[PDB]
Amino acid sequence: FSIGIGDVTPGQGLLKAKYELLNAGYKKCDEYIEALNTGKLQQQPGCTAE
Amino acid sequence: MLLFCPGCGNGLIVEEGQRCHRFSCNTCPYVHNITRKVTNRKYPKLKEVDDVLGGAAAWENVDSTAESCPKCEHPRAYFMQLQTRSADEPMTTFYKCCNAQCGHRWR
Ligand SMILES: [Zn+2]
Ligand SMILES: [Zn+2]
Repeated sequence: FSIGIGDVTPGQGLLKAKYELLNAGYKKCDEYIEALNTGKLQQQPGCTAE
Repeated sequence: MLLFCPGCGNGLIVEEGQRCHRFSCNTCPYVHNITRKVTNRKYPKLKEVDDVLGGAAAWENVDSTAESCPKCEHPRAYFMQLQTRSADEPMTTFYKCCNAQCGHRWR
């Protein structure tokens, strides 16, 4: 029973998925950045806009 | 408000004389008769109104021949104007539309 570097190496099925997630998640964040500094942000109840 | 003596520049106090109320120095003879109305307004900060109007409040600003909202093109929407801070602020305009299979909030 052994562990090796091949037991934690990301296969191609993940490296495509991870790239999509990062691009989608960062672009959704960047829109809320724009909605705070220069527009309307739907301010959730009980908290300030920041 | 702080007002200071032209002579010595100590702080003035308000007192009462035989004909008028006076601003008076404590350390020199200088007095200034209050001849006319003088005022000083604080304008403090009011409460938030954001969570006060949400959820079918008692709004009233709607009138006959009011404009339809721009998306639905129906008059099924309320609109109001309020000061968000003290009343020296120019009043902001805001409106919300609530229709069947349609929820939106607009500015
Ligand atoms: Zn003085
Ligand atoms: Zn609607």
